[PDB]
Amino acid sequence: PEFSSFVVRTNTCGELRSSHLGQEVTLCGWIQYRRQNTFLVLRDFDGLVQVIIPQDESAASVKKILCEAPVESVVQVSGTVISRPAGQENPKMPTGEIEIKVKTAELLNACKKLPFEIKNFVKKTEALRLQYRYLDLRSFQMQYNLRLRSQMVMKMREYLCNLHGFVDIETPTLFKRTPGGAKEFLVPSREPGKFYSLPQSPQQFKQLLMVGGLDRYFQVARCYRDEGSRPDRQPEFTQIDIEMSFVDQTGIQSLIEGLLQYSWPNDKDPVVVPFPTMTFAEVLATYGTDKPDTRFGMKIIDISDVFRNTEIGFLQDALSKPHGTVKAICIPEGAKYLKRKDIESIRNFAADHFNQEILPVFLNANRNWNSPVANFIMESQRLELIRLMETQEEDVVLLTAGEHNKACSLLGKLRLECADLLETRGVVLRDPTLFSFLWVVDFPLFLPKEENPRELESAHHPFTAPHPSDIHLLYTEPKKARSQHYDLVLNGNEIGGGSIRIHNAELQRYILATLLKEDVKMLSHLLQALDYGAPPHGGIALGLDRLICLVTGSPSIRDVIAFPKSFRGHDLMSNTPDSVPPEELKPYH
Amino acid sequence: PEFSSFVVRTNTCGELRSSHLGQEVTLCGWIQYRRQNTFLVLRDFDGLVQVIIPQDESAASVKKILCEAPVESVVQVSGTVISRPAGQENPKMPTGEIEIKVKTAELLNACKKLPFEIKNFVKKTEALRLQYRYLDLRSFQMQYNLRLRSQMVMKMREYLCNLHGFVDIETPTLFKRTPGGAKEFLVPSREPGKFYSLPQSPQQFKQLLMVGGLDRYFQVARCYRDEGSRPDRQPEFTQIDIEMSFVDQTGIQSLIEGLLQYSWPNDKDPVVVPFPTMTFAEVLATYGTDKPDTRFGMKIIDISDVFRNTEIGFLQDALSKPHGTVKAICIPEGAKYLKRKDIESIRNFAADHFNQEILPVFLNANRNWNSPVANFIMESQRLELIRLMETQEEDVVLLTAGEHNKACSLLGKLRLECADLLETRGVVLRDPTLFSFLWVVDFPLFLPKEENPRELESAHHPFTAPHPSDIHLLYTEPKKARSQHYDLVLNGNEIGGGSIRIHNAELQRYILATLLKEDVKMLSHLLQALDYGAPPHGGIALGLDRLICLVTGSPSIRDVIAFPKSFRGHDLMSNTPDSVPPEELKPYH
Repeated sequence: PEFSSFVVRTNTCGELRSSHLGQEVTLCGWIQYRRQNTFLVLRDFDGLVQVIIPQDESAASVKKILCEAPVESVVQVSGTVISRPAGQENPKMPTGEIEIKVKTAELLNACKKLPFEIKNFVKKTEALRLQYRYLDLRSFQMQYNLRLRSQMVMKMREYLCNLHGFVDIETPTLFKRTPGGAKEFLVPSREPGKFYSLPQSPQQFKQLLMVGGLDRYFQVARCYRDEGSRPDRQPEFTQIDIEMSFVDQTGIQSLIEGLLQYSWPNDKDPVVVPFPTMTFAEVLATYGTDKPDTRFGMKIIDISDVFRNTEIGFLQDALSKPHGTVKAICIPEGAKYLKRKDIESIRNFAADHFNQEILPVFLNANRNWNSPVANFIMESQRLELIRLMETQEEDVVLLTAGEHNKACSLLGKLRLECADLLETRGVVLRDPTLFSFLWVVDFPLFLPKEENPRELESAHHPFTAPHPSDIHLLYTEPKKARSQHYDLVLNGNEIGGGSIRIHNAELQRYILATLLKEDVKMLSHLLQALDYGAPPHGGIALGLDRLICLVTGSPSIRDVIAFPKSFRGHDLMSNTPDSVPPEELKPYH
Repeated sequence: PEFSSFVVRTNTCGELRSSHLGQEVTLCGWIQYRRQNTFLVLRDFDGLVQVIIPQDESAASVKKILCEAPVESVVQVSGTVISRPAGQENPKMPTGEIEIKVKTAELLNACKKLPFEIKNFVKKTEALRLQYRYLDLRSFQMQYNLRLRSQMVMKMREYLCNLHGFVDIETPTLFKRTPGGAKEFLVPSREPGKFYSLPQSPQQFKQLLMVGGLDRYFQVARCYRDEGSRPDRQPEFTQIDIEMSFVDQTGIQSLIEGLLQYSWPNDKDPVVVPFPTMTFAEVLATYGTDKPDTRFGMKIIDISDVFRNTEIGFLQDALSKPHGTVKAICIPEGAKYLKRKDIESIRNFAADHFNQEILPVFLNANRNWNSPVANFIMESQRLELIRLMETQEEDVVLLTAGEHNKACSLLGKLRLECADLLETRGVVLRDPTLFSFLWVVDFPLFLPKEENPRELESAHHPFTAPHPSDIHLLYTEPKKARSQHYDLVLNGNEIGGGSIRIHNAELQRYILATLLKEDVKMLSHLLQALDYGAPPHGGIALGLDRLICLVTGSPSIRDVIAFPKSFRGHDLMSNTPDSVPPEELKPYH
């Protein structure tokens, strides 16, 4: 990396070290702060270095402007690199062993009082940080974020296009509306009555581009969302769209693995070898949501087998319904971390979420000092629950009973409860420092609402290859047939998702037929391409702003975006979306 | 490049060579054509290879489907690589020394009669090629084009982000309208009365991002244009937007040079070391347009000095007006290449373009057999015009007289006439196989119309650093002051352009003041960033579709685009822009 080059400058401010002692250099940057007549600190985007204000008869004309420069202004300074006298060194900053002795200077631009503290990476005000964003970008935070994004994305670009031979293909933005997932933004055309609509994602051209050769396609595409429901999320975001020809699920499953591994920032942590997978059934059961945390490690396990006996009233009626069961989660070290008080909050959480009894069994630590109903369970099944739940010296097992799904959802939310609990007043088991990736496969193909069941709906995408599994459960009993759709989850977030799009229009035809007709208006152009010898093809979308936010550890995805828009568009920096004089509506309608 | 990998396949169809003899391989692809029971040819995106239909008792079930596959369908075929028997070899194709012997097969997808010839890279019907585009993409032409684009662009991405340390920064698309250059597309927002507008180019954020640190910015941005007149080339196109901090003109002048050199496709021709530059004055004078061909070399030169004497009536009145002059161009070898007939077309071209007498002087070859008026000029000034025009054995000089600008424009278009003439019925002096680049600097800062001169206008961009040159010609006599704006021209095209945007709002203020006021509504947010200590900064835009078209030698820029739109939007493949039921206008207005 040449860095500062093709410019009048040498050696960006922060790169100077002892190696540069004695070297003549002319560097330019911003004025951070100074102490009276003695000091100056220049700051580039990179680091910052210390410039000593020359005090002399010959250098007085230089000292003039160097001390006349306002708060943070742009100055070019030329001089020689010298080592800081004696123990003046500042190990806290990289340039700290050296200072720069001015020869000449000049004032590139001045500035007025700026309502921001650039030193501390500002302070948290969204309104102000955004209104002044061109200022805020100077902060080392925005700098680190945007530079990370650029870097990592470009390394992905390398992994795909250079390494594995994809092609960077730009699909058009302004296009026709395909109302499968959600409604789209409209864009009036000069020709009256007819107008384009921004795409939700380049999933339309996903099939076509695969039909047209191009064995490997990839794009970073700007996708747009008009959201009636949540004014919070961005009006536009960025996705890495990947599509491959002649590939199974396991293949692209490895593709994203190698992609994230190669692209991983190298600054913070490595990533891991192939990501553990799981089935929609298995995550929904053993976690309680399809997007679990997984670094947590608090597992839902089924102990019902030891409860066949023990006719205690609670578990009795639980084992009754043919769909009923009794499961549990084990919170580690919770035996003594949480006070005996805040477990009553866990019990109270029953009331919050779909009220159901949760039983705090202490089978080892604080034993007999707790567990009023569970004292019998402890004194009866202790060793067995030690084996099953796999507990430790100080541990506590939350024990619930009811329907499979109901109890799974319960313990699922409740382990999160144990997270946000055990982290305060103690150790935190979930740190934004480390990362856990999990594959979620075998999702349902169809789901019933919002019209009265069943007009169904497409699970995720209208065209999704069903896990072959006789394939016919489609016709026999839909919603009972699964798909090849997959989701990548990173630390409880959906980082990306996709499916194996289905070829051979024969299959497509009737799925669209049960779903609805006259949709053939829209999609006959696509199914046509299906009858033109479309190859088997599948791919995945990767939310970029999401992944980059997650990796930078930012509070919101607006910290990983150059000029984001808070709260239903409305960029706070410039007035927009704004009105406009009527004669500007004239060329359209 | 791993190429075919992460998939069930080995060895993409076209890569197989003698090196692969005996290697077991399973490859999948498209069926191009076959001869009866004997032959098959599979085609990947890459090359194509020859599959021999096995005829046997054990292989009959394979021969069944392999001969049952329709015209062009998708088949996977597994077998062993063998050499073609004896002299069956086909040196015309890369896989031609080998064929592939089937072991097993299967039919991935079939197809119906497709109204296209994929072998010959179709035939020219824009309507059909576009309507069926997902088909047309299979053609080796679209393949080469899109793959070239992806490749080269990605290498530019390397040169900037990897090599010289730029940052890839996505500026928002939906935004507020800044009606400097042209009107923009509008996009209705869920909140009634106020709506966004697509950007013409990320030139807005060009200043801000430079204010905010990020010493080097770059982006490939989708720029949307709406031109009511003249609407031929499509609404959206790709640009490479570059902006640097603390850089002169000469710097980025070298930047784009290194960029194009590093990025040059390597397939066709090298590029050249630093591009020859020229001044707007000099190109307009010695070429006749700011975008000359330069590989051509037919120069406009001023011979008026030898015409002070020689009171011949024609040149007489020409030397009369204080702004009048008599200039000429010399077409080489034209003396005998063109017939004595088609020079009457050059003379007739007077009538076509702003009718003015052009005089075909033959001063050497076919002498005295031509030049009715010019025979005197020849017999008088011959040696002198030999020196001046620098002619050769067989040469002919086109001689015109009139206003400086008028005659310059004339000979400017007329050398192109001599190009398209001398190339047919003879040698072609302009070959796409070679590229010529030229820098055009020192453009005017201001130009008078369309309101009555002078309400002026911004030459190119409102904020453009004037070539310092006392700077004050702004106030004294505007339109007489030049700028630092630059244009890159490649083979008579404007490949890219930009300027050094101006810092220090002091200067900006009055330029915007003379131009117009209440524009401060829009741009006070920008000039604010000018008073916040914006560094000196400058950059350039690079038309991507243009450059890629020019390098691939395509007829139109729609051959370098995945899914282009011909003739005022209207993608021919899908119906768009289209109308839409009234209740879909309801959420907006």
